Amino acid sequence: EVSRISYEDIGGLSEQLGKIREMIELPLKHPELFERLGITPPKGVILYGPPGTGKTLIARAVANESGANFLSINGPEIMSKYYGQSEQKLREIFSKAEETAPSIIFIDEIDSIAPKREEVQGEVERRVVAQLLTLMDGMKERGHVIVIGATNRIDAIDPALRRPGRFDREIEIGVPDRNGRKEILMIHTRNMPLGMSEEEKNKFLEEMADYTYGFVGADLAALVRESAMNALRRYLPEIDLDKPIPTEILEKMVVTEDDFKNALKSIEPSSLREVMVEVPNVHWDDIGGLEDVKREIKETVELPLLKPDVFKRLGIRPSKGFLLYGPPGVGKTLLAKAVATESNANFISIKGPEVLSKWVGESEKAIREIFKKAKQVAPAIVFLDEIDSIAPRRGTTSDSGVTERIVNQLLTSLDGIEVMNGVVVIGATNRPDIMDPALLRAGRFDKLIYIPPPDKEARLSILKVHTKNMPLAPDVDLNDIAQRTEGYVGADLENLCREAGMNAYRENPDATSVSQKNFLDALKTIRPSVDEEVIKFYRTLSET
Amino acid sequence: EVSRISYEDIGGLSEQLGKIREMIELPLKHPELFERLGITPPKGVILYGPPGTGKTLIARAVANESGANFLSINGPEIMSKYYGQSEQKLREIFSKAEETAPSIIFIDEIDSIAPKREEVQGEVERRVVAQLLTLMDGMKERGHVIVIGATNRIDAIDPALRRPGRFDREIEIGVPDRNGRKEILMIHTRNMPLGMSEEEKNKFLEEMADYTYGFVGADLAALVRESAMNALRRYLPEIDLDKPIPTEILEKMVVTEDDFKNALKSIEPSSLREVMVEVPNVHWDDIGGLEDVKREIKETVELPLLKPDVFKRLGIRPSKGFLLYGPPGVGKTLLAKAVATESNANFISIKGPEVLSKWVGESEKAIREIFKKAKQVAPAIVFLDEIDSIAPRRGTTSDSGVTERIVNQLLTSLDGIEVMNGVVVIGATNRPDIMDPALLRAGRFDKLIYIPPPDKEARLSILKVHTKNMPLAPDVDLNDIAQRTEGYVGADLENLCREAGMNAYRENPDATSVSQKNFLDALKTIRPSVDEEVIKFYRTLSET
Repeated sequence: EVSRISYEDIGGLSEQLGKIREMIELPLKHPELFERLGITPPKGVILYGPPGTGKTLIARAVANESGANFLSINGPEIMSKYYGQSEQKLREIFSKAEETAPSIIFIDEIDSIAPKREEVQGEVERRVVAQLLTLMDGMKERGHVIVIGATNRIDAIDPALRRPGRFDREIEIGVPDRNGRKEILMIHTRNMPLGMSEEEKNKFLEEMADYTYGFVGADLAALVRESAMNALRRYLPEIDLDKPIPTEILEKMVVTEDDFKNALKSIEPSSLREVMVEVPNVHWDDIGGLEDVKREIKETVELPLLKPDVFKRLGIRPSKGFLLYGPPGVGKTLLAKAVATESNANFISIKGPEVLSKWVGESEKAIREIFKKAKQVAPAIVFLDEIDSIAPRRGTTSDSGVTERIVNQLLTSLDGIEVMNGVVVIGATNRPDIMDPALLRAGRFDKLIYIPPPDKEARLSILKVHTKNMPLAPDVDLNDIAQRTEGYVGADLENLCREAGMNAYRENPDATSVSQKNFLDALKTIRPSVDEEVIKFYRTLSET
Repeated sequence: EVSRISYEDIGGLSEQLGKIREMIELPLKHPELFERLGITPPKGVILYGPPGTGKTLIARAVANESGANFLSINGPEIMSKYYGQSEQKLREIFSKAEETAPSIIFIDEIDSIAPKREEVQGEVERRVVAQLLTLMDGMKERGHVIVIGATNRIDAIDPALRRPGRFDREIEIGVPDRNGRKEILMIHTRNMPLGMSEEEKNKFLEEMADYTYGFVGADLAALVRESAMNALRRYLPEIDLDKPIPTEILEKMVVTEDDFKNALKSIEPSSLREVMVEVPNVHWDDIGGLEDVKREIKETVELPLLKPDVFKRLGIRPSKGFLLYGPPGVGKTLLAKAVATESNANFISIKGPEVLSKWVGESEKAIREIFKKAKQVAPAIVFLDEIDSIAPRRGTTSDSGVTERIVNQLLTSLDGIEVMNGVVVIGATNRPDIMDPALLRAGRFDKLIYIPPPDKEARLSILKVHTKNMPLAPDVDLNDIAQRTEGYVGADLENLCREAGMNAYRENPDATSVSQKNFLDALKTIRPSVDEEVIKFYRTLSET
């Protein structure tokens, strides 16, 4: 809280923090305990987790949390020195550690001073690696010094340094759990205007946090900053009346729950990566047709996420996803985009061709990175559009690395799912048959959504929706156009209303609202697209 | 160490330790014998294997055991210093050896003091290596100065430092023997009671330790540390109360046998590649269906492991491995994951794509290292999922290095086994045919598991297991539905029970137990997955 950084500061990590406490902090305080009963404590702990998640700050509170002498060193300067003086640098601090013991030897990004064992060829690199190894090895137990370190990759460190000896104790620090978030946000709130005493705010922060899967701890804190920024916009005209600072408003600044609400959206939720790109707005209500599909597609995604509780009351595992398949021109993507807009937990979309061309050696490491990123960011919806494009038949008898690399990896990686993870797969394909049936095997998809072509009646609703923006006239009547064409697909009726305009603009140079005739002419301009031949294909392939 | 490290301190390595003793220690003590009739003794030893595990401890026990003056220097600081004086550092120590001989001149991490043969471009690097070569050559016999040092690179050194007459004796120390484990843990019992001692407990701990196949020396010691930690949790509610520790319970804490057992689960598995794999959770009972497969698969993995003695009575070598193949959607992976959960031996699971982009310098060496580590950590069960994906036929040459790299390495690595390497191959593939037939040869597998699709009778058992969690109504007749459909796979029947719920929640938001009807509607929501055309394909393909 008030402290520079201390136990009372740290929070939300209580399980994980509970590791730290229970591991290094306890002996360090009363040696009497371990002195009486057996074994030596740990000599160090490595903190694994979502990169730099305020990594340092966790260990930064072991600076007032133990009273062991402070002893930060940071990776870059350790290896800098004029050749072979870098090694003696390390040792010099290490000796000063033994001198000042008990001591919090704090070095982070320890990967930097701990590359791979032998998978790096560098002289100096191997010099310091060996040294650090040895700095562990010469050992005096009298080194009642702890060595804390953090890294971006668990195994980045020399596999030797992983041993149950050299950095025996190892700590992974997880992603902020939902219930955990509250604690996190709670500390970050005790520095700015809430709403009042507001038990209601505590509850607001609760449901706020539940409104999303959350963001990283740092990001959560950035949310609070957003609120600040946002509220500062609200006060921007009032405050910006004068160059000197007004003191009248300086406590008559009040930030309230709606600010936060406006920040919750339009703060980048991106836990990580450039992965996730903007999607145009449209809500499930704003998409028309296929009420049945909607009722189920919604209930599959929404139910676990919006109401976990009743789903546990069932006790059945949540569905892992579904495929959308139908004749092209049903604007598969639009259905998809809708689910993503409304979704209370963020959606991740990585378009298929991009991954299949993705250069990272042209490796399947890319497909796997999708899932990797997803797994970390879960609860989440991964979207694969044209899953066919990323996966044909693995029943292909002639295999390239097209198939070997990605298509098979896709399989294994989908199978790769951490079962608890709230990943949901929204697949789409035009021709189901093209993919490998293993993707049409369960575990991947859980429903197979055939998209029937729109009937006249459904056309009526999509049609009404489509001309909703456009200015209609008393002359037009919609149920007429519904009855006019049934053979029209949705993609064409889109263009239909469009084309009506093209016609209409020709008729009257000054704009006028559309007439029956403006539709008629356009009816005869563009063609129907729902072919009974292709429908028969899908109708029969739904037998499969 | 502090309580004098002596031969008896070191333990478990006794077989190996007997080498050290008999090699360097013996002449050094009574040289008069060998002096009268006998060899020129050894003069240097390199300890190859998992690092620091005992490396140091070996030479640390020569420190207080023979009047050979221990003389630690560690590689990093020897070569760091102001140019051309770094080399003379070494020379000084060697000379100081000759004055004070016999002396245990100790430098470890022989790699840092001898990085490469000539491969490094480092001036000083090549300086110190050459010098060290010569420091071996200059030798006076009177300089009986043994040089112990260790490395994780068997060949970092110039071949000269290998060459007999230069570090002539070389001793590799590796994972202990089962009986050896006892010695290690036993020695650690002197530092901490399990309650007092109890020869009965000691014998229990003895077989307890054999209940785990192995750990490395360090890891074994970490196990005991874990116990400590674990037991300190046990006394944690009582301990917190105190600020001045009671003498009343100070070593009247009891580290119960169950504590050890519970540390035994959730202890580091393997010292290296501790990154290893994730975690499954299924228990053998929970594998439903395929009771027959279970009976054979279990006896293949379990037998060698559960009773070695009776298996030697057979005298047949352990089963080479087996492949699982059938129509997909038998959730191959779950069967596999299960066997691995219960098995005492390590599980290794390496998903195909991950490895397949691992071409560490266009180099398969990572797959080779998987097996390498596996070989070291043996007995273990390797699981290869989509073994096809990493092993297409060599009958396809529509590759660059893809096949060459991994498939042939796979081959040579399967061949790489030793009888004592209790690696066991649990294969899984959707389609055998994609695979290189060389892997489908004997030795590269032992059995070929065709998975017969779920029978009605087996559906019942998988079904009971599946609805076990679910609220079950008296309305349902489970044997009815089992007998109702069969073309429906198990993976789908999972979703069947799921969808039943979806139906049920829709009907009543208040969650009542599932009904026959809830299955019926859902029965027709899902469709079969098993297609007899492909089953016949695989059934017949069991011929090839």
